[PDB]
Amino acid sequence: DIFGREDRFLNYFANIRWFGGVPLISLGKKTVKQPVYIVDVTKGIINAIKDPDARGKTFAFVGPNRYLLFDLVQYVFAVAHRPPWTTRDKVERIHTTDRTLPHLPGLEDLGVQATPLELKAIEVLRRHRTYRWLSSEIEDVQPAK
Amino acid sequence: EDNKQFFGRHRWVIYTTEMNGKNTFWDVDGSMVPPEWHRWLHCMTDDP
Amino acid sequence: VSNLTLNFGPQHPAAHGVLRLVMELSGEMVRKCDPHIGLLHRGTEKLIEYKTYLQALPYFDRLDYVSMMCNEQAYSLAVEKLLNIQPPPRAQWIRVLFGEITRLLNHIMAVTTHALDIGAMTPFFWMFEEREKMFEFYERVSGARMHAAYVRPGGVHQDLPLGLMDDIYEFSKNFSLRIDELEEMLTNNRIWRNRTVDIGVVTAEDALNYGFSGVMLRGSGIQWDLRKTQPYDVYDQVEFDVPIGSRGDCYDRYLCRVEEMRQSIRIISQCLNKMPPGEIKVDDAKVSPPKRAEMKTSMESLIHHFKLYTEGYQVPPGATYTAIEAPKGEFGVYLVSDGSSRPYRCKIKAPGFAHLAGLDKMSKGHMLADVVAIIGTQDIVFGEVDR
Amino acid sequence: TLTNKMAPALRKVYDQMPEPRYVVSMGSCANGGGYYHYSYSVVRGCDRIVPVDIYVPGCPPTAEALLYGILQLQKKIKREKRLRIWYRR
Amino acid sequence: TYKYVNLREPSMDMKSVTDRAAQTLLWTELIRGLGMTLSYLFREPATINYPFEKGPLSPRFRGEHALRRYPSGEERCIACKLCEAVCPAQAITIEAEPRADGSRRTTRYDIDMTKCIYCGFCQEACPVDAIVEGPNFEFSTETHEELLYNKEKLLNNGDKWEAEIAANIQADYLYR
Amino acid sequence: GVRTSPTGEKVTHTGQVYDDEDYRRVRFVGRQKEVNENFAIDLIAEQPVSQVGSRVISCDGGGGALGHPRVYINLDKETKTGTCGYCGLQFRQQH
Amino acid sequence: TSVKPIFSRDMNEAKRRVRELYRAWYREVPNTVHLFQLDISVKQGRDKVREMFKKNAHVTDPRVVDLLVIKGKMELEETINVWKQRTHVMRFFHETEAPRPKDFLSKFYVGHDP
Amino acid sequence: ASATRLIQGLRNWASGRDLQAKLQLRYQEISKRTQPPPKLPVGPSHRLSNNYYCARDGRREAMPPSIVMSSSEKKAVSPAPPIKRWELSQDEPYL
Amino acid sequence: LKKTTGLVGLAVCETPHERLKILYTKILDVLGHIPKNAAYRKYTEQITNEKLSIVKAEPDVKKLEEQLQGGQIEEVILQAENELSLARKMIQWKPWEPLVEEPPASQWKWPI
Amino acid sequence: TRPTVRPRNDVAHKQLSAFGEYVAEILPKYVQQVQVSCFSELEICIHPDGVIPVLTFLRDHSNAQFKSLADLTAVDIPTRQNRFEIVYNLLSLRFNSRIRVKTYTDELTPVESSVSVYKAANWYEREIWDMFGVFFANHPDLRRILTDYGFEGHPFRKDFPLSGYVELRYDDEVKRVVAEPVELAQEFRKFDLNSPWEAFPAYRQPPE
Amino acid sequence: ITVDEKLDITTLTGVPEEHIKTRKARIFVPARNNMQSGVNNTKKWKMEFDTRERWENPLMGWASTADPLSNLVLTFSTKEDAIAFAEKNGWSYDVEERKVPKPKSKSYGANFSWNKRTRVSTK
Ligand SMILES: CCCCCCCCCCCCCCCCCC(=O)OC[C@H](COP(=O)(O)OCCN)OC(=O)CCCCCCCCCCCCCCCCC
Ligand code: SF4
Ligand code: SF4
Ligand code: SF4
Ligand SMILES: [Zn+2]
Repeated sequence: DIFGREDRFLNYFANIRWFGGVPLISLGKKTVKQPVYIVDVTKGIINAIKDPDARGKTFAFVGPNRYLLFDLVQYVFAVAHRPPWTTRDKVERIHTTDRTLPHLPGLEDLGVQATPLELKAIEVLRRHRTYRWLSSEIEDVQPAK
Repeated sequence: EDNKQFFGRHRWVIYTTEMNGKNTFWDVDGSMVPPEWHRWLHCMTDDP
Repeated sequence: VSNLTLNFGPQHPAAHGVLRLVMELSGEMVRKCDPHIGLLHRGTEKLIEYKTYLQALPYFDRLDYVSMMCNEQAYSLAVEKLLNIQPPPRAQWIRVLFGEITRLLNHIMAVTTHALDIGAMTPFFWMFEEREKMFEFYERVSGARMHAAYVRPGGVHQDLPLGLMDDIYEFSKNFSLRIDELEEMLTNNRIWRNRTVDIGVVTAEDALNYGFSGVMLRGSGIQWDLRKTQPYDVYDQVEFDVPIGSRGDCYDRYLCRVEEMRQSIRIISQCLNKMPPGEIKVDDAKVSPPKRAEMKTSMESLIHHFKLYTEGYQVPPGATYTAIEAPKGEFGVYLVSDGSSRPYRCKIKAPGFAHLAGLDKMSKGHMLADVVAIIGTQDIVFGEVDR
Repeated sequence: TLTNKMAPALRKVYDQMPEPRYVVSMGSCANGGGYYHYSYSVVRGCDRIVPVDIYVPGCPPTAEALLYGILQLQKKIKREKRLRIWYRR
Repeated sequence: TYKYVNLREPSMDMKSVTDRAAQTLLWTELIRGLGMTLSYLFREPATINYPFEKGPLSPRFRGEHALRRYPSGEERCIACKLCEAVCPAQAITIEAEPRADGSRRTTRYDIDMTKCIYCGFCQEACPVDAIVEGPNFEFSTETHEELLYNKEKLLNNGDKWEAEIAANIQADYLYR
Repeated sequence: GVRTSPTGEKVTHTGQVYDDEDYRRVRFVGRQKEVNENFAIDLIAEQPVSQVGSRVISCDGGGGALGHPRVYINLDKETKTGTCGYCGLQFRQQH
Repeated sequence: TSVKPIFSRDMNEAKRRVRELYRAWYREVPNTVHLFQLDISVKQGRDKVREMFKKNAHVTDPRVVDLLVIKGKMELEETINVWKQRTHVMRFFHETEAPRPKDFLSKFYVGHDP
Repeated sequence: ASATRLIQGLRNWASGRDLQAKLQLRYQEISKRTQPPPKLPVGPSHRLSNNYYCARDGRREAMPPSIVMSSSEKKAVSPAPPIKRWELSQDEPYL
Repeated sequence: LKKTTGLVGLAVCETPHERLKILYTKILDVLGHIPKNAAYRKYTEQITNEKLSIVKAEPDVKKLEEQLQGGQIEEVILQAENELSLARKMIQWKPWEPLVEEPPASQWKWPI
Repeated sequence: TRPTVRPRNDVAHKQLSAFGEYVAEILPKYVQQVQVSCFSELEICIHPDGVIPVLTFLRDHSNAQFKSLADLTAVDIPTRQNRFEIVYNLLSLRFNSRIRVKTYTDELTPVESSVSVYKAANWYEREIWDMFGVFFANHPDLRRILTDYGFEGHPFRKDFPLSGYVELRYDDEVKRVVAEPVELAQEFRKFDLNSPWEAFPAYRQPPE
Repeated sequence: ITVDEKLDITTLTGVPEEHIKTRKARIFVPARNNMQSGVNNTKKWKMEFDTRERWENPLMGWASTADPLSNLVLTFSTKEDAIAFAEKNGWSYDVEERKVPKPKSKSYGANFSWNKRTRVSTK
């Protein structure tokens, strides 16, 4: 799940808080997820494009540390506080759960640094009343990590 | 070309249609005038 | 604690150039104003060092764009003065003519835009129609609308097209009627007056220390002029008279600009009567290019053409400071010439760069709503101030 | 002429605007640097700040020319055909 | 000489101050003078319909940069580099390789209409009057690309109208 | 009717034609590649060879005050055509 | 060799004044990074501040030192106030400067005599 | 102007006398265009036998003299006599 | 008598004569307190005595302004004030002592 | 020499020579070189100390007034042991005359607060600081005029190239205007326009 | 004044970026363009910089660079001023020595001399 400024994922979670309060966590837990920030991805593509021996080799990207549970939802909802789509296509989409298979060149095998969620999450989120930096109490799920 | 009744709005044009077998009326703008009418329409010279 | 910090605004609908401003104030009253200038700064003086005299001249056109033929006259007079040349008489006369015409421009602009800023949507329209007639003159003269040079060192080139002075006469005929129409549009208006009466006065000696030169010194005591005292060309001869005012009140400065428009009509008239049919450029082939008929068919004319464009005429070394009367007040360029083609270091003097530095004291006694009029009243262009 | 010092403010003025919007670059300066294009403080073109639609050259562009630029902008507005591609056909 | 204004004696004597209480109080000057001099409305405004009408201009007006050629067109440009040499914006480019005939023309002759300030210097400097500022102002390109001119675009600009430019030059060459 | 590349590009009076490899050619996709359809050189051979019964002659190149500056060209050698350096239109001395 | 020193005769008072300046910055880093709503952690910003001091650490002449201090109190005098937008304060950081290879055969591998 | 009746009486009655040169400048007095073609004079020099460029050059002078350069009470003279004060103008003393 | 002077920020004092007398006598005292060689005391004392005598002659206001060659009388008074201030300021920092160090001696040649 | 040449007057020449000479007599401390341009503009050279005393004088003394400061500027000249000429250019209100005051400094040596005489010097001095970097002792304020806030390097001085070391642009990454090392689309073609032969014989210097 | 006598080499960090380390500066007296004969181009020391790469712009092909210092030139009266400004201004330099025409003896009569090998054919 790719994460950034205008993206469709975490922004969606920020906007799903509205009436009825039933985005997900119907059965709870069961969801492990590791969003990755965008510039890391696009730098992945540009190194892949200008670096030889990136051809004919399939691989994936990984959120370096976070690897969060649904505690994400209440986190990104906690920080930034509080103010046509689709069906189980979409909610089952976002409810899909896996990090899948370890052995595939992850990131550094393409030679680029990884970004933890926090700071960029602040950047994209903004909102709230903006007047107090405070702390925001990082989620730090890292279940079983 | 007016009778000379007044300046500045001396003379005026209708572009009509079909120029270059392209576009249509309602597209009127500059450059629809050919070069010599560009000269005599702008007060450059008083001789058509 | 109290006070505030407020800021500028990006444009009024007519805005010529943008400043920021920081005014530390009291309740609807400004105790301290600190204009931030340098917002639009294009770095001309560094460019001029890289381009020959004939090339750098449009810079002296467009550093102050509103008044233009005047700035032209400044730089040209500088190169002539330092270069030991005199332009032929007819060149001087034409230069005077368009000088005072340009002064009519910058004054009518300053007044009208000073109205539009304050209120009064219409006079801008009535008079800038006539201004459009003025540019209708320039387009015949120089072959372009506004920035076209039509001024060189060693005299102007490309004399008037046949039949121009008739049009000049015709405009100058009834311009008096129309400016008087403006004088009924204003001047006994309780609104405009009662808005600007005592706002932003100045003491004469104070203006001298702050270096104001222009309608400032005119309208406030301290009778002075460069036109009268240091005549820089045949502009000496023609008769006219400068206004003054005793209230130093910023209303006097207005009326002085007006009366300078009227006197400008006198000077234009007498100029149309006195025009000698001598010639355009000087006759020295190495200062100014030959006309094409001599260029072709004659060798030395060709050479001086070719080199005078490629390399350009060489100016002997010296340091000069020339000053003229430009509609914003005293304008001048300080030329520094290595013996060479190019110049070296030339710093223009912007009257707005002085007058603007005075808002600190001038605006000290009136709240911001009239700080508007305080800025707008002294003729200023933030394109000229920065440089 | 768009100086380095003004540029950010310019993009802010662009940046609080009705979403449908268009930029008309007037004058030789803003349209790619004009009579300066050099030294430092001046930005070269207004593309480097905001995207642009109608470039009208001239120094200054004659009011007629500027007006012709606005009209041509209108004739860019004609062919927008913006909605029927929201119909996706 | 000094002729100064606003230095006057306002009369506090009677028959002046009558009209001063009338003046402050009844707005006669304001009303009569202003409202009437706007009621000056009826004069036919000055406005021109630009598509269908065009303002005045002059034979020396400066448009866009058409190259010219002789009768039996020779590419009147000799390549002599002057127009590039006096360009105050420096925006021109000339590279000249002697062609098949042995005469010299330009390979790449370019202009940035962006950079171009529309001096007129390149119109004065050309010994043969190869390049002349056009009469036509025809512009408003949709891309910063399109304002850069090849030798080719300048030629085709010259072919699009000449007898135009021939009329202007033939008119004003006595002045230059 | 200019000589046309195997790609379809129209070469110019100074042949600029891009090579099939060059990526820059893509800039002409959907938009015309503009070239003057009338070459210069082709109009030089168009002109007749002027002849003068004098030894040394002038070319204004189209009349006074409009044209190239005067130059007197030497026709002495008749085994070649003496050419103006500006116009390019030949001269000979008749026999 | 004569001179007209500015605010300090010897490098002693120089070191004094630069200590003062660094105190000021270390005061006002949080207030600014919170003030223009930057995304940087106060720790990071402070680290860049002390870095920018360390870059010039090799200077000797206290005229030069004092002049640099004038530069510092000048720029800090602009950041303490709002006169400088989010842009420039970020412009100290280089995000959009592409990383420049400093290792030889990478430089040789590309730059052809930088 | 255009034919105007009773409205031009309104305008004559508001702002005073008018109709000389309607503000719009649209009535004749346009000079035609260059009935004669221009022919221009040429000033001093441009003549054989009078002159050598040395006399009329006018450049190549002015090495600035230096005074007091380190290398009878007199009058305490000023730069010049002061400005004789201006006088009023007999046309309008005031306005 | 007269009326508000043309200059905007300058007062009108009905007693020009002995005012000038006072001021000039002051300039004689203080200006005479300088060591007497330096040209400043010489010339300034000269012109001061002269113009003083001009005050000693014509009683009337206007013709005094005329023959005095200064500006309007108020301007003259002010300039005498500034004269005094410059005088005592000139007693400080001793302008007449010999040159401070000469320039680099290669500096002032312009053409390079 | 009658046509085409500016007629020169010896009246103003002799007068201004007399006046400059006078200034030299009365101020032996600070005065170095007093010269008259052959087009008649008096120009005085002053050691970089007495700027305050010399200008306090030239504003007063009643045999000279110079109530108005015309313009304050400087010229950056390498090759000299002192890079810069601070040029004070004054306007005499009473006498119809202008004279120039030249002073010098290197980069480090300040010039001290000309404000206390002429208020008009207020911004000219700041503009000099920003665009050159001549420091001014105890100026009431020092800020940036004509350049960007974060900008650096004092542009007008010849050490600083025509273009800058930075540019501005915008990119959707950071949502802010950024800076990158200057990159020109066109090289800024350079010209050598200086021809040999010494067009002017007078100003020549002795070869060594 | 308390002049505060101080001795150290003058260096400047108040000036531009890291170009100072990499680029070497050149000092010379430009030799006369041979295709003309005259010396006024000479007589003044100059400072120019090591040049850098330039490429053909894909849209047009004007030369282009990041070499802000490419086009500078600084005229000096004497070499001591060149090394002075180089030292002071902080970047390394390299000096070239000035050269002059060697004094010669031309005697017109030597064209026509009797036994001497020098004789002018055609004159
Ligand atoms: C015999 C028995 C007894 C009879 C007794 C009868 C006595 C009658 C005596 C006169 C009666 C009153 C006449 C009207 C008075 C109205 C108020 C007034 O006088 O306002 C004037 C006032 C002056 O302004 P200012 O000088 O700044 O203030 C002085 C403060 N020290 O303010 C102004 O001048 C400024 C106001 C400007 C307003 C904006 C411009 C308006 C323009 C249009 C106005 C006309 C509209 C006419 C109506 C339209 C149709 C309804
Ligand atoms: S008129 Fe010319 S110089 Fe002025 S802003 Fe427009 S393009 Fe630039
Ligand atoms: S008009 Fe344009 S091309 Fe011609 S010299 Fe000026 S800037 Fe250059
Ligand atoms: S000046 Fe004329 S002939 Fe010479 S290179 Fe330019 S366009 Fe060609
Ligand atoms: Zn020919």
